[PDB]
Amino acid sequence: YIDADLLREIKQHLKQQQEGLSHLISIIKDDLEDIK
Amino acid sequence: YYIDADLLREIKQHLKQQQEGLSHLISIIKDDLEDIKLV
Amino acid sequence: YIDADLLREIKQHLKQQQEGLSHLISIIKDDLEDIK
Amino acid sequence: YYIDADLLREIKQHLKQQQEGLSHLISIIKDDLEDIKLV
Amino acid sequence: YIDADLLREIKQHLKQQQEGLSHLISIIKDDLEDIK
Amino acid sequence: APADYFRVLVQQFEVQLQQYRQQIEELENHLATQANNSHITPQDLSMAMQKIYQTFVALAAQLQSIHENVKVLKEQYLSYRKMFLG
Amino acid sequence: APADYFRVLVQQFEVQLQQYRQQIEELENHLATQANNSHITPQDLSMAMQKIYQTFVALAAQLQSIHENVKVLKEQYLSYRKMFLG
Repeated sequence: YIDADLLREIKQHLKQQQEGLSHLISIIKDDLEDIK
Repeated sequence: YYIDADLLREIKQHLKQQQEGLSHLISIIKDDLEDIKLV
Repeated sequence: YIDADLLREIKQHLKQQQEGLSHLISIIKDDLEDIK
Repeated sequence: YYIDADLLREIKQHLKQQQEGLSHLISIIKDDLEDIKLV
Repeated sequence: YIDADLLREIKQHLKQQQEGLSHLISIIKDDLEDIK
Repeated sequence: APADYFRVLVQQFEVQLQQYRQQIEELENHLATQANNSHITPQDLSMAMQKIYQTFVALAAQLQSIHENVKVLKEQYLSYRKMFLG
Repeated sequence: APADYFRVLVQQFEVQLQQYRQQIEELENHLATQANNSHITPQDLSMAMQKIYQTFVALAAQLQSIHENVKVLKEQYLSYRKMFLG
């Protein structure tokens, strides 16, 4: 039906993926701009 | 930047299972409606 | 800041809006098709 | 089909208030950062 | 004279008795047939 | 009237359908390429994967109860047939 | 390290931003015309209006605490200045 282990794995994997503050900030800046 | 070429594969797999899940339920429902016309 | 009465009003209004079963069904049919 | 030409207006108004809300907070934050450079 | 508790009991008992849809239907079918 | 009850279950179903539909298409686009993937973070996908799985679960529930509802139409239609047509 | 705490508040903020952004654009398109509005129901918009207001509330909270955080940077920067520069 639905594989629990996989969704878990997918969760774990994305969490372990890391944030490039520089990149993060650039996304936020464009997000704020694209709205306000 | 982006995510693993295989992390992509994992998610794509998960979504597929979700799809197969819903389609199976639709299938069953269709058998019910078809069997109604047959009974 | 945020007008409570309005969101309420918007809620009430949409709820009072009515469903054309014919229309409803056609949307569902195209939704199921666009996916499965 | 669709919704009232004024029900649309109501929602559009609501969304605008939400926008004004968030912008006001951003404003304040910017004053804080600017005042930091000034102090 | 007349025992109230008993008629009550008799009511309760019959209500708790249950219907076998299969059986129900067969009675109706023979009822309709025996008339129309 | 059952037409007021029906319209409701049908209506909720249509909302989870539209819900799921939007989300899935949304997530498809974000993973369509690395160019579009760069405008999102691995914590956004994580968010979406949840939003999506939640709809799936609710949608799967609605399909299930729709199945049970059709099972009931058949039982009652079958019963009526035995009463009036046999 | 504060770089692990910072990255987090920043990251959550970025998710509510993306969240809200998607939803709003989504809802814009649905109300862009009657042609697109016909593919949706007044119970879907009702759903979206909720999803959107929920993000707004969470986003407004994040902007608020960001404000309080900047207030703290200033207080401490001001204190250090009085200690070392006066």
